[PDB]
Amino acid sequence: EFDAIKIALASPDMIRSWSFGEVKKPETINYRTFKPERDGLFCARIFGPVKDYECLCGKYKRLKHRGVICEKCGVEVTQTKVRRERMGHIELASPTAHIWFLKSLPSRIGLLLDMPLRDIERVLYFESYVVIEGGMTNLERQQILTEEQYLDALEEFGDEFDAKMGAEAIQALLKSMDLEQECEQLREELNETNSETKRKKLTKRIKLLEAFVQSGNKPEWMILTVLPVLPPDLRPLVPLDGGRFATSDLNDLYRRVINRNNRLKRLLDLAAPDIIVRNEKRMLQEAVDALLDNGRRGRAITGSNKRPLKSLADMIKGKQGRFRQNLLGKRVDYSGRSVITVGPYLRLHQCGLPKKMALELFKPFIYGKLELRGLATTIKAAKKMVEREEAVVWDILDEVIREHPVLLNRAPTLHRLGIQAFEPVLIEGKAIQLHPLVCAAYNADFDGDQMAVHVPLTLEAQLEARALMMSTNNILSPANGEPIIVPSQDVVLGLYYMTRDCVNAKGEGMVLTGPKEAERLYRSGLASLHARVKVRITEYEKDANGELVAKTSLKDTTVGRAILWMIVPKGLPYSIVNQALGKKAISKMLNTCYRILGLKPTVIFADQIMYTGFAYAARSGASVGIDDMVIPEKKHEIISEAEAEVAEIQEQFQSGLVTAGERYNKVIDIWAAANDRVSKAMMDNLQTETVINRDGQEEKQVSFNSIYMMADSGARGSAAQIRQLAGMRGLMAKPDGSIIETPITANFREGLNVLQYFISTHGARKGLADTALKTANSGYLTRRLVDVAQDLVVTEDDCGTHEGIMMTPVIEGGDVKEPLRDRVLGRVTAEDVLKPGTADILVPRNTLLHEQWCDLLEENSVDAVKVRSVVSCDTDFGVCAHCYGRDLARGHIINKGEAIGVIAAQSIGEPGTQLTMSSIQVKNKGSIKLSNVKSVVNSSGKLVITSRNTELKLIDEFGRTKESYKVPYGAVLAKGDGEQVAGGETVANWDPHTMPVITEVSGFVRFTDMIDGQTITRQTDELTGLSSLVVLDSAERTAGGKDLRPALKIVDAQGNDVLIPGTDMPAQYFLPGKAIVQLEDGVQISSGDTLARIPQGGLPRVADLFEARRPKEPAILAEISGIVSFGKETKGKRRLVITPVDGSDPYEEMIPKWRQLNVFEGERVERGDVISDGPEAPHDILRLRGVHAVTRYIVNEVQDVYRLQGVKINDKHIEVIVRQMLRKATIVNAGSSDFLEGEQVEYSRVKIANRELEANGKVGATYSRDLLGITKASLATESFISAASFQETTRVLTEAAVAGKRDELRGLKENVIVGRLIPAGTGYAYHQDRMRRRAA
Amino acid sequence: SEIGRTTDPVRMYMREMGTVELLTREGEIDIAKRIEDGINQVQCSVAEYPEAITYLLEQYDRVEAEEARLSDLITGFVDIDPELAREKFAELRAQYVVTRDTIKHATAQEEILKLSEVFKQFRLVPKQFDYLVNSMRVMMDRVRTQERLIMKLCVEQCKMPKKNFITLFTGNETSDTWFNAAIAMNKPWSEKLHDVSEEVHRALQKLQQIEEETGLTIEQVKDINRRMSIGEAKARRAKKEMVEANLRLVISIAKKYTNRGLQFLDLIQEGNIGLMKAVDKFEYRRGYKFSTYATWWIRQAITRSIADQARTIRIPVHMIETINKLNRISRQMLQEMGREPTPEELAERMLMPEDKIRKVLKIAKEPISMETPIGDDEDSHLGDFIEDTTLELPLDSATTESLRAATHDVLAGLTAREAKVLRMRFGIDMNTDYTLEEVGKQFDVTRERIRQIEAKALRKLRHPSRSEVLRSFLDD
Amino acid sequence: HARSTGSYSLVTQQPLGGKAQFGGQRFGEMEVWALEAYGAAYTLQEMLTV
DNA sequence: CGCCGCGTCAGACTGCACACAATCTAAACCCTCCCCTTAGGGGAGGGTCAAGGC
RNA sequence: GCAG
DNA sequence: GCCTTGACCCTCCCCTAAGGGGAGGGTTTAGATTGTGTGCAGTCTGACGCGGCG
Ligand SMILES: [Mg+2]
Ligand SMILES: [Mg+2]
Ligand SMILES: [Zn+2]
Ligand SMILES: [Zn+2]
Repeated sequence: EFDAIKIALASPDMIRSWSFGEVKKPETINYRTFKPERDGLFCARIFGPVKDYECLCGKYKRLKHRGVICEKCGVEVTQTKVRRERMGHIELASPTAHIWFLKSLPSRIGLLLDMPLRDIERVLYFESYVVIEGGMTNLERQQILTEEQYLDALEEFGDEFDAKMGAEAIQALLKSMDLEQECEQLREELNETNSETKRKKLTKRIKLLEAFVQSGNKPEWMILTVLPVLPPDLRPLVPLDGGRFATSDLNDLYRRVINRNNRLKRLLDLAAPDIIVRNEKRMLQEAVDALLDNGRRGRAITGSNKRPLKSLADMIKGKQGRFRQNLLGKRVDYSGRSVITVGPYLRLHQCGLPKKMALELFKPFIYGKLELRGLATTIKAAKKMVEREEAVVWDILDEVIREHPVLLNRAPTLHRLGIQAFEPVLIEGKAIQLHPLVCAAYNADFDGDQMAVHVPLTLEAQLEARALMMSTNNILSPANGEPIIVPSQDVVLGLYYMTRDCVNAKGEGMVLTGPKEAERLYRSGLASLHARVKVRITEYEKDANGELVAKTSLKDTTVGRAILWMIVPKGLPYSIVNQALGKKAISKMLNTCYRILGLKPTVIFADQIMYTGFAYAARSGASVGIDDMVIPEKKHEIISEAEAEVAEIQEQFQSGLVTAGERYNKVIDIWAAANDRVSKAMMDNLQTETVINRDGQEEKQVSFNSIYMMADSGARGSAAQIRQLAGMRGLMAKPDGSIIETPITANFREGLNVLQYFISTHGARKGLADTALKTANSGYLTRRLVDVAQDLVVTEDDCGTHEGIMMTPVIEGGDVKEPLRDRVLGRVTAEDVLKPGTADILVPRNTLLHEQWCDLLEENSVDAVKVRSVVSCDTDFGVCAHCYGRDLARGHIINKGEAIGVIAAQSIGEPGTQLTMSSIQVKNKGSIKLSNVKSVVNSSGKLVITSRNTELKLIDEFGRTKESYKVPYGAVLAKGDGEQVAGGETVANWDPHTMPVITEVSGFVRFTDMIDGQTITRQTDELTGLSSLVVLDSAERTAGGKDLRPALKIVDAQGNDVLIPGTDMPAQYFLPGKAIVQLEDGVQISSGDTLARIPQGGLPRVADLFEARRPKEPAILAEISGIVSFGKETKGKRRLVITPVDGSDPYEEMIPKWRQLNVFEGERVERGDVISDGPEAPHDILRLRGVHAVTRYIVNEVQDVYRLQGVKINDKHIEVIVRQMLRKATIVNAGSSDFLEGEQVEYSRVKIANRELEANGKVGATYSRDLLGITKASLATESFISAASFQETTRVLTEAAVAGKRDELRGLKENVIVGRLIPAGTGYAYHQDRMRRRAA
Repeated sequence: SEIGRTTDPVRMYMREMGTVELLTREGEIDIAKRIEDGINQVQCSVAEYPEAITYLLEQYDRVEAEEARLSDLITGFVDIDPELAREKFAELRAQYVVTRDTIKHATAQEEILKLSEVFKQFRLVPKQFDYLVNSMRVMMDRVRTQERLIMKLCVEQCKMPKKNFITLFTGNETSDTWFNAAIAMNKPWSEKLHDVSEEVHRALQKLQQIEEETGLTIEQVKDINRRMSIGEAKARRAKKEMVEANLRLVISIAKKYTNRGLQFLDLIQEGNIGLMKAVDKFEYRRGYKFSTYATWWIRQAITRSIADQARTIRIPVHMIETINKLNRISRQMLQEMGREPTPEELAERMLMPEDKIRKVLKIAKEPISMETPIGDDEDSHLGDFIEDTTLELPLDSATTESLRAATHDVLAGLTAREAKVLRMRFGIDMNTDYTLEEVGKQFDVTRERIRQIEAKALRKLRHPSRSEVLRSFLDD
Repeated sequence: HARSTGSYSLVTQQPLGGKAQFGGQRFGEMEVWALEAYGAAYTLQEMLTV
């Protein structure tokens, strides 16, 4: 029908062309007979007939004569739905500024006239004049005049010049300007001055002027001379049941505009004194400004409630506007809702739908089959038959739901498994019966949860529910790859109890022919379920060709593992059940079945697991009694000893030897030690308390305690809760976080007394309120992420790019937090990864690294794989399927057409409700390695680094790194470079409370302008016995050597300048103040000894990572690689210079001196070196270190938050959001192109422009890619419909209007808004057909 | 000063209004004297146009035979009975007949001022006075745009010096001897000019009717129209000085009407309009202060606007007054009876029939916003509980299409002639139904045969052979 | 609650709100994202239009 | 040219139940236009009923 | 006010 | 069966005589009064941008 959507300003002729007549009267309807009044806000003549094919006076009543205009009253004879479409117009007696183009910052009328908003507002509110043209006079154009200046300059200059006031004046200014002359003058005034922000203001105004020239928009259309009147069926005046009426607030606002307009026309016809007409013009300006956007200028107009009126802008804006309440989500027919309840007899693909809901959701289907099968002569007869609920409509209803899936949905739909299709099974209750295994996906418990049912109507929707959304297709999680249809509390306890072993259980040691004999024994009562026996197990291995080969062996098992083997699919090893199966073992069993045998056997396996776990959990009778919480008998002794210790610390505090601070700290630590001693005693008494007999001799085993079986199975609870049931429940924290010095020594099996319970509630209400107020914090992050990524679809198969990120296992200090396999499983390699023995390609270049390839990579010791990412993908408008990698939810490469942006945003934002609100010790063996190696040997034979970016890694004997630390500059290293150590071998030593000045070369001390008294205070202390010096700080010295900074130089005993190796420039130590100098002039110092010493998370973290929020104290970085130098210090903001080797040297800084600078003068730096220290800003990382650097920074800093809370999200999902943040670029050199310098363009635009330029040999634009946080990148899309439905609708709509934008409906929000197929998924084929039949 | 610190329109109005100091008892008299001086100045100027006083004299000749009354033409006399006005019109008639026969020119130029200052005695009504002034206004405005198009008849020919063209045009005005020297100039412009000297003729001579129609020539009545503008712009800036100085009276009155459905500024704007009327209708010679009259007019304008434009569905002023009377009666009965009066006893406290009071009580309610939060939830509004009641249910749409199909079946189970008679007799598959005579004219057959056809077809369709598909559409 | 067809809202023609007015469930913004995350374009297009 | 004040812009999703707002003032004249009063008449527009011939 |  | 044909017949709209009754609109009111007041809300924090301003 239409290929795009164009927005623009409305000409007054365009407005008079929408309208069907002028609204001259505020009359809404007549009060006695409620017919609409003539020329009113509800007019049958303007806006069309109020009844279908019927004139208002009733002279013409049928559709015989349709389209005729009754000559008695001019209402047409047509459908009444034309009252939803026919606008009218109010012809304003005086012009009136459009508030959206006057007030929405930056003011477009202010930005156009180059006139500040306060002067414009003083002109239009009839406070000042403005000279719309001067002529041959000293008054320039925009010069505002107050009253008296105009009054005198009248008779000095006659009527030569013209000045006006009010919106008539602003319209005369906007009409009287020449846009191209202004923009060319702005360009020549741009090429004159290099002031950065003045050039930016000029470029803002230039882009505005050229946007007014490109589009057909005239400036003076930002001033309303005709107002449009919304059709009356969208601002309805409707009779309520009680004889009263209910109206829209727009009728009030339009009514007020019309009243003030008509009174203005009367005041103009009476020739009122000008005070009165100015007051009426101010009031009409106010009333139009209140109609368009209420409460933007000054005070809202409240009507009859002291509650503000809902204007035209409030209809389309906000959480209650059209865009979000009615266009992006809507109420839906064929939908029901009910409480969910278990029904564990079900299969994985079916739900239980009550008959009373299915009879109503499927009513047209039943009417169809009732007439088709001849059981009803008429659809009215069928309606009566299903109302009577005759016995044949239940057979028809069993027929029409047969293979017809339904969508079940639980809100909040945090991720795409919140809607799943199930085949219905008609049940008799009123509760939906939800198969248990899917509950973990829905986050559903049966404590009052309700789910909504939706019916797929067409055949395409029925096949998408069958093929895309059925619950037997969603057994893997789209976030991590891990199974999401996984057994839980009751199933895992049944399967854990089944697969355990008792020591002397009944029927032990017998030999069994197979799993069937085990089941016969156990059902006969002749063998316990835990009797360790010898059973002959036949198991099948998948051969290398793909077929199954048998093997048969007497395994040492229990009876229960044998019984459980009967449900295991064939291609699986017996070792998968020959262990005590907790939650993680069953989840791995299901994952193994999925990767070996595929989806179809895994679904049958999962249902069999559920049935057998439920059954054998019932057989055990695993119950919780009060004797199951066994409290250790050493608890009272541990607590009495801890009380003795704290009383000792207290009576020591009476002896004053300790401050209240360390008293409190030590009391906390000697209660925390008591809490851990109690917890260890409890758990050791609990976990093996079964001591039972074999052949008379006692022997301890794992406990069969119910509390311990539930904690140990992973069924429910953890040791942290068993701690509070049976140990002590420990130290609590006050509401302000400071923890209470005496703990709750009691647990829930005993009583908490009243005071301990009060202290308990202190933190319990904090946790509950945190839960209540962080869901709104997480849902908003999710919304921002979906709206920044909604339009990312896999559109290609291979972009042919060779770049990619170097995936390494993450190692924070001395432990791997994530191995290489977890970070490269499923990605596509970008270069040939080869063995540590070079030139033997282990894995070819473009392979998907599935589990086989990761097992091959782990057989070798490969520690880094360069792998394809989405930030590095060449595809413009989309991503290729190879750069993305694996579909996490299917386990194959991703299909072309997948909406990976919404999957990535939901996978990041769904766990968001689980988040909140020195020397180096080597841990185990390996070859020491260093990076950024610049080393010297100290006096004692150690190594000391001359660098600040050196870090100490540990290569293992296989070639991989197993830990990595970061050493400060000049740390003394007890073990040299490339040596082996063992566990506990402290290598690097330093002290953090001060920083040394490392000796460059061995030589003698001399003072380069280090003047006695001018640059130091001489100090004498007795503890070491030696005299020493302190270098003077800023505010404590004289004029002189505060400006000329003190230095120390190296001179030998002969009086010669000694040099640094390789370079013969003078080697100096430029010392800043606050330094401790305890060496004397003429002492021999070997290179490596100190010359002077100078002393020194949660959900908001993720939010302000993805929002790219600049940290408060940013680590300063080194822009260009060069040598550091200093300018004017002691200014309050010092100046730093970097001197490149072969580049333009002077590069300045405004470093405030109140932060310690962390580099020295003589050495070099490079791009990305931290001059100062602090939390790094991602914009700086992007500008200096690259794109892949800010990608690695963001994924590491977000996975740091998600890995504390044990949440497993993939990194594709953060790389997708990062790619959508790196979506703009800034032209630095315009090239042979149409982009201006310094203006921000879409990145793919400049990339395809450069591609077509370099295709024809010409030079292309050079750009600097920019990092925009997810909000500023959501509002900077190329689509005003996406950006206007996200948030800040007024800014997006005014900017798009004055620019005359055009929305080509490319993403998913624009195609959901207009009711079209989304271009992703099964609607991807249709959009490709649409773009292959309209471009050709 | 304080400019730029507020955006509130009421603060701006008050601040700008307060710059005008009030008037004393003798200030209003001075301003009213200036107003009446302006209007008698425009009177004495238009008395120079004699057809004006001839019109007024023939108006009195209409009053002779009772075409009007005296109060419609004259409201008084300054220097009301018909006794004095007879000799008054004799005074003006004697001056007119003595001014008629004199043609001279200093001899005939004092007689006109004698006419004007004998005519000054007439305190005219606004009707006649407005009639004369807009009549002479339209007269010289048409001949004056005629003079302006005589000037811009040169702009279509050339661009020309007007400062040399103004010295010629005035004073001859019966001939082209002023236009004859234009070719004595013979700069290129005055070439083109003379070739349109024919199509200027019918313009340049036709004001020669008015040169003898008013008795005057166009430069005399030009100065008369100029002094007319001086007089009326003198009165206009004097009424403005009395309106602007009483703008606090409007606010003192309009604060008493505040919360009755209009904003404060709407009320004071309507009061300003009423005050401008009060200034137009004020007579200081009554010896009353301006406040006493202006209050009446301001109250009228303000209450009238509250009656007109304070309600969404407008009720008339008669029903507004009935509702106000009912509310006052009801708040008296509530104070007396100690409870709300039921409409039955409210019908005996008033003297209206009881159903009239019941419908008056049904009228007064104001429409609720469709955005009122229900229960103050502010996430559920009144407007999303209101269903669309004009739609037809898709079961009824499916029923209508099924009925159309069944009617098609049944009508195809008939002959073409009977099916045509039934498809024209009702509107089936047509845009209209027809009378027996129209269907008969379609078949060149008189109406009763068409009636017989349609009857027998209905008889066939009533049979149990064709009616079991149709009878299912009638709900039992 | 269950509804196949029913009464529709006045200004915008969508189903009415609650089970007192025979309802219609809100297919909110998050459920639309959940259908965009599968490729269910046709199910979504019928939730929006018909 | 860097800084402080001020304005603007956001702030989870489904569901039930409940339920709005509540004060706030003129009268006496006149005019036109519409509909009503009895006991049926008059006529246009449009069906209907026995009769007769084709 | 409440439910998850 | 296909037609006509004069005679009936129904509903509906307007009309009667001399005003009644009301709705809905206009208009003037002449002692003199000459600046809005809620016993208001103000009570939300954090990020960002822009503009006076030293
Ligand atoms: Mg729950
Ligand atoms: Mg509530
Ligand atoms: Zn009509
Ligand atoms: Zn790619």
